[PDB]
Amino acid sequence: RPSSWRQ
Amino acid sequence: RPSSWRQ
Amino acid sequence: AMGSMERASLIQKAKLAEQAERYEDMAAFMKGAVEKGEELSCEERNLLSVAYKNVVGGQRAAWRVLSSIEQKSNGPEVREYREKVETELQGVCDTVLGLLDSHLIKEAGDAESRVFYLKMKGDYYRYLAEVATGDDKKRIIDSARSAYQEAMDISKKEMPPTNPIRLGLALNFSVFHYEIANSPEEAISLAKTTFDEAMADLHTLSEDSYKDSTLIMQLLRDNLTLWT
Amino acid sequence: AMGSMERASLIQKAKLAEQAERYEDMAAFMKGAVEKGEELSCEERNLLSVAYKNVVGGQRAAWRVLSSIEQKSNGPEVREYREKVETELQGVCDTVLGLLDSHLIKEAGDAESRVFYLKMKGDYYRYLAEVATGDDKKRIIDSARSAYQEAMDISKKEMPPTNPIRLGLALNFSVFHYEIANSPEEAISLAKTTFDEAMADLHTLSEDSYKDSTLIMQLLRDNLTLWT
Ligand SMILES: *Cc1ccc(-n2ccnc2-c2ccccc2)cc1O
Ligand SMILES: *Cc1ccc(-n2ccnc2-c2ccccc2)cc1O
Ligand SMILES: *Cc1ccc(-n2ccnc2-c2ccccc2)cc1O
Ligand SMILES: *Cc1ccc(-n2ccnc2-c2ccccc2)cc1O
Ligand SMILES: *Cc1ccc(-n2ccnc2-c2ccccc2)cc1O
Ligand SMILES: *Cc1ccc(-n2ccnc2-c2ccccc2)cc1O
Ligand SMILES: [Mg+2]
Ligand SMILES: [Mg+2]
Repeated sequence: RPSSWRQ
Repeated sequence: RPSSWRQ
Repeated sequence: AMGSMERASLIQKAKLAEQAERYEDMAAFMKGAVEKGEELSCEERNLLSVAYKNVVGGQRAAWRVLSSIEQKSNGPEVREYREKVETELQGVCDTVLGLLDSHLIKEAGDAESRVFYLKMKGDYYRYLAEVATGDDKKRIIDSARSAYQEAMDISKKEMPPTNPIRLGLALNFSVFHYEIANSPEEAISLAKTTFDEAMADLHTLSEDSYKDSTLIMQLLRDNLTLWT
Repeated sequence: AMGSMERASLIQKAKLAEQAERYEDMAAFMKGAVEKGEELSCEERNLLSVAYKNVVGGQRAAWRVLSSIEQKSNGPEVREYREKVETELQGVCDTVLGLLDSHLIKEAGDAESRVFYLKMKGDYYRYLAEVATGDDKKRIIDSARSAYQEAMDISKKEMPPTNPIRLGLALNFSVFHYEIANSPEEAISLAKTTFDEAMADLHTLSEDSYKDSTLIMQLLRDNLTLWT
């Protein structure tokens, strides 16, 4: 999976 | 803390 | 549910729930705070987003496990339980979308709040699209696209290319193109253009702002590496 | 809540919830299975225990965070929220204790099931004791002690010293002595005697049974290292 925004 | 039983 | 608690108390309890990793509580406290009817500060918008992102993120992870088992199996229990989890996830997304529509977005006039909420709207439609299979899957996808697009248009007019919300919006819209809209070339182009225009603006920033922007640029780079 | 679902379906859904790390669901499914009124198999007892241990374990971790903040702070929000979490935890423990009392324990006649349930009873009273501060803290502690003690007496009469449930019971009773009953010397003695008597029985075991027993013996050793 690709990275969506996360802290 | 001490270890109680865990998997 | 939270009508009898003070707004400030709801906010303080949301912060405490975050510290305790009680994200369902934290979402409920922040939903109560929104329903007080006042606009949200920058910090409060972040609390709202963190709470629901963590709640739906656990639901999405459980849905993917169960969907994987269900595809491998192809009694009714696996389908039935995947449907239950799916219905719960849709209910959380509908709740967030309802908060945005009543009435966060219509009262958000500054670029920072309006882009923040519209990115949220694109994200929760994207999570709905991830599980959609029926008559309205196309409309759900277009609703995500339309929210992201309005947010993009505002962020390009009003924000520098290093602004963290502009970067993370473009990151998530690029994931939308790749994973949802079956447009990997658009996804790659957007991540590349976003990264390069931010890189050219880094010289304007303080040390702390530089750290904020380069962190999200790394995520764009990670996706580009994965996709190419 | 689960009265209209088949027992076998509840069990299958509990397994699926475990795979999805949906432990609140898994506890609810296993509570429904218990309320069907049939005795539980070895596998089913483990599913029941895993579900509630994970639920209450998250509650205990959140309670400790909030209690730590509350002691540092010494508005009412921190106390109020610690109390809410505390009430939720007590409700989960009371639910498990109610299942044991109606009617798992009274129908459990074999050593393996009766020691399993009585260890459960000692554990959930121990979790109640961890948060107890009022008139009944002593009675709660004695209820934990009494359950553990009956389980110990049965396990010494009926089980070899390497039996995993006998080992993990003694482990948890030793934690009870150390953390709850303010009896660290009893805790240390019990962990030492339990370890040494198991070590002398390891020669009787298969490869797989040896692995099961030495795993729990390591936990006894970890505690001894921490306590001495
Ligand atoms: C196996 C199964 C059957 C039905 C449901 N379900 C659908 C809508 N509500 C529910 C429900 C959930 C929990 C308790 C009672 C009903 C879910 C499911 O997993
Ligand atoms: C969706 C989202 C959320 C948060 C950020 N982010 C990263 C670093 N700082 C920030 C931020 C703080 C307050 C208000 C807006 C953004 C980025 C992003 O894309
Ligand atoms: C369009 C595109 C695709 C991929 C990259 N990329 C992938 C992995 N590493 C890189 C890279 C690393 C260091 C410097 C430049 C590119 C880059 C790119 O522009
Ligand atoms: C700040 C605060 C006040 C009151 C409660 N509380 C006590 C008993 N029930 C509740 C409640 C929880 C959620 C929603 C409505 C009421 C908890 C709390 O954190
Ligand atoms: C409380 C508890 C639970 C589980 C075990 N354990 C460890 C390895 N095998 C087992 C077991 C499996 C089925 C039934 C009983 C025990 C040990 C323990 O103390
Ligand atoms: C009574 C008692 C206390 C502590 C130990 N112990 C603590 C840490 N290591 C050990 C140990 C390691 C290897 C061999 C024997 C003991 C042991 C013990 O019996
Ligand atoms: Mg306004
Ligand atoms: Mg019986």
